[PDB]
Amino acid sequence: ACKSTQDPMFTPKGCDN
Repeated sequence: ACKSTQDPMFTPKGCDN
């Protein structure tokens, strides 16, 4: 259960893609 916040410093693959 990861937080959905897709930004340039965040990594989507492994958290929320």
